[PDB]
Amino acid sequence: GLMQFTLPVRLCKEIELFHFDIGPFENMWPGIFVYMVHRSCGTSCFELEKLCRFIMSVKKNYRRVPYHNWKHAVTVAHCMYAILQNNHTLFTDLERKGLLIACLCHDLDHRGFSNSYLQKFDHPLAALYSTSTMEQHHFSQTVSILQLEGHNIFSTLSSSEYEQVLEIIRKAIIATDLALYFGNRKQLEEMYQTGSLNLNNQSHRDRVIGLMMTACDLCSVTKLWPVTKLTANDIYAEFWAEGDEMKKLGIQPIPMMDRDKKDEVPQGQLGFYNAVAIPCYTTLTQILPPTEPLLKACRDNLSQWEKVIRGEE
Ligand SMILES: Cc1nc2c(N3CCCC3)cc(Cl)nn2c1C
Ligand SMILES: [Mg+2]
Ligand SMILES: [Zn+2]
Repeated sequence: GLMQFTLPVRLCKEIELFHFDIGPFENMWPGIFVYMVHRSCGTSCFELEKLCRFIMSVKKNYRRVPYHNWKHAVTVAHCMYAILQNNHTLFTDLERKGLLIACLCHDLDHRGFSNSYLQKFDHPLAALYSTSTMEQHHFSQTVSILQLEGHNIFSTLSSSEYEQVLEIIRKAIIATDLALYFGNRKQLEEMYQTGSLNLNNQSHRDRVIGLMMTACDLCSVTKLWPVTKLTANDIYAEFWAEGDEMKKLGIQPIPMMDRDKKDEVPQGQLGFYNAVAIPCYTTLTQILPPTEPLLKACRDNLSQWEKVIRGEE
């Protein structure tokens, strides 16, 4: 009951910042996450014994893939923590509870392949879920782990609070399907620019939580350049594997996923920052002003990719 998780001084300080890297010590990530829940939500949102057993089951159900791994899960959860801490009063007791869990769980049991690859390979998951294939599977894995004995961290909620939190987590996880991001952001642009945007409108909150999830999910583009650059390796290692598997199915993969076209990476980062990242953190900063650091870091790293092309690194 009186057991405050504390971190070494540098982490204690650095963790509050958007650009925090959680480090190479796997065995500290669970304590980083519990620390984040306690400061975000309260020391009493969750029975500690249930929380810990949930975290270790979630961890076990992430695979040893180069990017879509347990490190990713905790990285996206920490970005959500930074957003929630710099916007204290805008979110309910339940949204704070559900969104960190949503982020930790958001890529559960990912195999390192796009929804696109499942559809062309004709994976059973693509017959069970026609759109947002992996994302419906991720949510489905969350519920499975929540129903393991001694793993219901939401046990103390009412019947209707429990249903509310599982619906926050479902929409939060579906929103990480980047196919849905584009429309979601355009609608948020329009609504904020005409003044229609209203945070008491539940369907408007949903869109804003949706955009936060894209932002946290893409947060590797908002790090110090050496972190961004080294994560890009892990990211491309999956794409090139998936490209290999597309070729095995007798299909030329998009150049992004083609490991013969490594030369084109810097320009592909350009495309991505201009088409996806900058628009994402631009619209997010308009809706949620204290998140500007994400936009500024994203801009700084775009500038760093421009420099790679110009042969200045
Ligand atoms: C975080 C991040 N995500 C991507 C990404 N995708 C998002 C998921 C599907 C495509 C594409 C590219 Cl080219 N870079 N990139 C980065 C840096
Ligand atoms: Mg995903
Ligand atoms: Zn993700």
